[PDB]
Amino acid sequence: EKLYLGMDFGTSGGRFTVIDEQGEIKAQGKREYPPFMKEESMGWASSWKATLFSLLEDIPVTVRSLVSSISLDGTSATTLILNSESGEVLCQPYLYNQSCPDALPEVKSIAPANHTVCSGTSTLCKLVSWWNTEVPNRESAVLLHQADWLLWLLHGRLGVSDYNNALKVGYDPESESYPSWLLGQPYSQLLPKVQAPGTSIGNLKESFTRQFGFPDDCIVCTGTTDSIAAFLAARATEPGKAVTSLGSTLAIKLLSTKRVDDARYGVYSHRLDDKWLVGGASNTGGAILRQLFSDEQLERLSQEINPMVGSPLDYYPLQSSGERFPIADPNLAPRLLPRPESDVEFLHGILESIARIEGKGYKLLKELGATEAEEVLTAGGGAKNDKWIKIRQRVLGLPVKKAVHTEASYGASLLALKGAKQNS
Ligand SMILES: Nc1ncnc2c1ncn2[C@@H]1O[C@H](COP(=O)(O)OP(=O)(O)O)[C@@H](O)[C@H]1O
Repeated sequence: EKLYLGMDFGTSGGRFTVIDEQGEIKAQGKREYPPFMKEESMGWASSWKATLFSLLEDIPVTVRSLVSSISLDGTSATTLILNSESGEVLCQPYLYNQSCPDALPEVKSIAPANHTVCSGTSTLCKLVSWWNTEVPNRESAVLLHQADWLLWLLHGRLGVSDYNNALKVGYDPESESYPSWLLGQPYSQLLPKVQAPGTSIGNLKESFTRQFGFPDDCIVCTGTTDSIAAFLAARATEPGKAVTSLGSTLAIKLLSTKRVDDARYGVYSHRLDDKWLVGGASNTGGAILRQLFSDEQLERLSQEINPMVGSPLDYYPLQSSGERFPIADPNLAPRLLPRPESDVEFLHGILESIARIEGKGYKLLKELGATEAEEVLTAGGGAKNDKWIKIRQRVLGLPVKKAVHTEASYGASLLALKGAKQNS
């Protein structure tokens, strides 16, 4: 009977998924963000709010009437500043990939060496940059991440975030606190309270129950970031489970009982339930595949590969030099020689070599302290290549399969379900 709504506010549009408690999808949809008015000080946020209302309307009314819990994900370090009394968004949002290099020396002066906040795109750099513009009445402002802000439109209790969204402002999910080096600064007064992802905040506002026909007891739960929501969609929750994304770049995520952070390799941990999600990403993968072969060619050529035979070719497939993970070398050369005359042999070498890099990545995470990988689920454009699944199973020496779901909005709907179950 009861259903669970997840939404995903990504880089270009919004998506939703509604599930039952067994994870069966009852409704799903997508919308591109609409334009915003040039003069609108909310900027993109006005578009995001429009998309929230459009997505809600797109849910069939019979489905809305059963939705018991709502959660949503947004993009990492997309930062809004609001007045606490009026709710007015005080400036155009600082987007996930926007940088505030002006603030970075100040952040490096207060934060531990190589802390994740010490990057110009971090939420903290954005906060410090905004603070230092000396807006009148800045002491009455509050910071919200994109997901927090969209959820606050639904529940009307200002100022709450989650362990994942808050990592890039300096929140420590291991101690479940903001550290003293951050609390010692006056802009810390803008920081939101922080709860676990997928926990209840409060009931859905009456305006939404009245307008859209949600039940009066529908709750709204904290969310997460889009990258983590997409991982959650794989429904893997035990230490040693991993997801490889075979996308334009090769990104791996490993669930661990042990926290792992290493700036040499750009390795970072997020908290998930009572465990740690450990991630790293390589510049190999789909972008170099696409430079060499169309999608149609990859499918056709892969048909000719015998995935149980190893390629003798040692490649490091890259479009240009440089790697951070699993090799920390900004000058690391692409290696695609020798190139055999057979495109099938060439492709086999590339796919096998990317599997070696994937394996090397999981080995590194383990040597840095993570729970050793036991099973690898696969997402991204490369997941549909069953020959490559088999190549990877052989090279990794671990069971490999397709993740059953990979949409962030599906992962957000699992957080809605988590929060409902905890709330009952
Ligand atoms: N059969 C295939 N085998 C391996 N890779 C593939 C295959 N088909 C498409 N791709 C690769 O998938 C990449 C796109 O992956 P995707 O996860 O959809 O993209 P993005 O990272 O941009 O979100 C492309 O670079 C493409 O080369």
